[PDB]
Amino acid sequence: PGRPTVPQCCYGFCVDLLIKLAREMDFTYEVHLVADGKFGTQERVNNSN
Amino acid sequence: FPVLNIAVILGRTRYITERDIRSLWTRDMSLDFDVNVVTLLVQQTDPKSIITHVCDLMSGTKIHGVVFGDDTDQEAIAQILDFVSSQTFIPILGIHGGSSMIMADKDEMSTFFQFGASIKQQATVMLNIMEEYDWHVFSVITSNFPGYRDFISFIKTTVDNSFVGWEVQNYITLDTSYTDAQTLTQLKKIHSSVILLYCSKDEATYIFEEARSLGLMGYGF
Amino acid sequence: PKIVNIGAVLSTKKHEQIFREAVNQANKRHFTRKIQLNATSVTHRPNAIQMALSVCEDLISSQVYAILVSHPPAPTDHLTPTPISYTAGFYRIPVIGLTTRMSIYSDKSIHLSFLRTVPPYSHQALVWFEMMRLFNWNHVILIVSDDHEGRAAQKKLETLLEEKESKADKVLQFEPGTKNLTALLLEAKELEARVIILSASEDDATAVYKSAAMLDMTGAGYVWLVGEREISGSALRYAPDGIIGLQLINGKNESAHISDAVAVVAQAIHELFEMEQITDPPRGCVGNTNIWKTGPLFKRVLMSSKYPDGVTGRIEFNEDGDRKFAQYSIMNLQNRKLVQVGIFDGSYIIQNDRKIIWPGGETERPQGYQM
Amino acid sequence: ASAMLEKHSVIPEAKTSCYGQNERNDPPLHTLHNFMINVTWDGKDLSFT
Ligand SMILES: *[C@@H]1O[C@H](CO)[C@@H](O[C@@H]2O[C@H](CO)[C@@H](O)[C@H](O)[C@H]2NC(C)=O)[C@H](O)[C@H]1NC(C)=O
Repeated sequence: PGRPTVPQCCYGFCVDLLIKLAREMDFTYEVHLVADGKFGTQERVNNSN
Repeated sequence: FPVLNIAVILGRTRYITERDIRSLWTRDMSLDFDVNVVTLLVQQTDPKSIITHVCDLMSGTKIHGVVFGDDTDQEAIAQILDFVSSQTFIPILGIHGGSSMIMADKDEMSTFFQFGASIKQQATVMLNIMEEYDWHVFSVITSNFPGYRDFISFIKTTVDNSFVGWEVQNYITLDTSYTDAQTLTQLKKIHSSVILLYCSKDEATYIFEEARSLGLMGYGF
Repeated sequence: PKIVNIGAVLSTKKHEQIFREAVNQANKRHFTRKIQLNATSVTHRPNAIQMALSVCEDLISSQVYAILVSHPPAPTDHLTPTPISYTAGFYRIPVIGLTTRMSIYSDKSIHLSFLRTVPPYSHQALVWFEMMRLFNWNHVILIVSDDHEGRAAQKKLETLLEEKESKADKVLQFEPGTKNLTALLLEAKELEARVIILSASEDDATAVYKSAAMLDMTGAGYVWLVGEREISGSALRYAPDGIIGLQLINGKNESAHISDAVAVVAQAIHELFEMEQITDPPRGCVGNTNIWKTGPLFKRVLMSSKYPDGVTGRIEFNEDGDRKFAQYSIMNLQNRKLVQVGIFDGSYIIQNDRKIIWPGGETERPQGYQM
Repeated sequence: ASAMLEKHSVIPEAKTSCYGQNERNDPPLHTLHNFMINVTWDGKDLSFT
């Protein structure tokens, strides 16, 4: 109910793709899910707007 | 007890004496808090006259607070007194006319500030009028004085909410330095319902002359 | 011949004498019969709000057709010549600064009557883009103080980049007077780009280098580009090696800068005199609330006044009014001392014979993308 | 003043305005000019912008 960063295990199509790239691609990967619930969209920043 | 030191100045072409209101305010002033008042008046406004006089009264007596009164609406005046405020750090305010008239963004050091209002807000007032009868405003132009850049943003901020269906057609600047024509030919391009003006009355005078030639004076503008 | 007064505020009485001398030379330079020139000036006693009093009392009362101004030898705060631009503003009297290269008065919406020959610190970015252009690093980082100065520099450089695909990666804003600044650099390490450019005051710059050295930012594979102010003053004593730097040409000499402005102004007024219905600047501070109609016209002709030959160098002004084609001398920190690796004039850089220095001592250090 | 002076603050005089450049004996310490921007008078809501 209270949400705070948490270490988790994630497995996916996009993950298999990412590692496929990682073998194909030299770059090494560390993944953390975004805190924001939505991917997000450009929006007015309250008072800043 | 505290016996504060205060000064007020009435400048005018309309008849009243500071004395009249002096004693009045001290009577009204009397019960709420201690106050010591020196009143002075000067007939017509000048950068030199005002600066000299205010320094002349302030230095002689260690006044802590003052106000300003005038029967004139000159635009530059506010800034001048504001400039004095940045250096002095003495609170100042004004109750009528030009001092009450709006001024450019206040400096980091606090200045005198009664005339100023959020131009943005002022525009939102105007927008309320626009909301009732105005949509797709003909033009907003940063022609002269303070906030040419500043006014420009807010229109965007107003438009940015995108709560309703807002839009702009004309968005340019300029006036006096070259042929009015570069701005004018651009202005000819816009075809909209309400002209938005952010220029001084002096500029405006010329703008009036521009609009008649322009055809802005005609219905739908 | 009507002596057309001129007025000025200058550092010292000797420079006043220099002014009067140049003015007297003036009759020979621009047809003598058409105009008469008289010189008036002040030695700028440091009264914050009274010198201006006298400017109005004396100079406005003297109806000077124009005023010259220079930065005071004694240094108090910065951008002291704020009041005059406002005060003459009612007068609509052209002002010409000799020493004000600062960008604070760039805001012509309130500094409308204001003018100068030297380019501001913001315009230095013209060099950096050209510098960036040569070396082919599209990826950089910008560190600016938070004020009209830094933000203006950012706007200018970004505007330069706008013609290209906009390049805004890693802009970094810090606020002046801050001693603790290391935390931000820890954030800076994460960014891919390895080239850095910064603008700040000398006092702040000490703190910047002090904090940067702690995190070992200066190391090879990193590049530093900077403003004239940064290389100067206390900034040097705790400072790093192999960092590019800039110095405006002719900054040191005020009298030299002044002779040139007057010759240039002379073209503006003499040419201006021929035009019909000109009005004298408002006579007497008192009794006036109205502008001077001509001033904008004087500005319009003066945009095209041409005096490329000059003591200071070529002279032309853009729509903004800031000088054009300014020349800077690139500086290097070799052996913890300032040296000219090259000199920059016009739109093209020039390479002096001196060997290039970089962080780590490599002769050439082009690659900025370690990733 | 009742909100500043009465509430542990000193309301300093202007002191120096027309001479030299001495920084006016520095800025007044704890001047507290802008502590209140939303006040009333006679019950009038004269809160300020
Ligand atoms: C700034 O200009 C002054 C005056 O023109 C220069 O002072 C001269 O220096 C030269 C040195 O070669 C002397 O021969 C002259 O007697 C000095 N006064 C003159 C020329 O009348 C000064 O050198 C210039 N500043 C710099 C850094 O060059």
